[PDB]
Amino acid sequence: QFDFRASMHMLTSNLTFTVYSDLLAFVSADTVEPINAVAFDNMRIMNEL
Amino acid sequence: QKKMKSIVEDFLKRLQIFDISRVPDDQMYRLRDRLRLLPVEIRRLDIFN
Repeated sequence: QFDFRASMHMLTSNLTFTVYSDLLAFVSADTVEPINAVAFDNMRIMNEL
Repeated sequence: QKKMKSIVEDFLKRLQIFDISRVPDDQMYRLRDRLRLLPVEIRRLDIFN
């Protein structure tokens, strides 16, 4: 049998939010000039210039 | 940031007996390395000083 007391509930959620998928779209990424690119040892990748 | 190949290229061109089109860049940079070890001529060195 349907019982109103047993069926009435309060459903709770958030009022609103925005879900994002591409996090790296929020990063502004630039690179140095390749002439000045250095390696792990802090010296230029190509030194013969 | 200065690639010195041009210098060496000009150098070879002024010897008038080589065809620089036949000279690879590695050879020109080896010439650069050998030239880099020589002292500068006295007049040129004093002008640069």
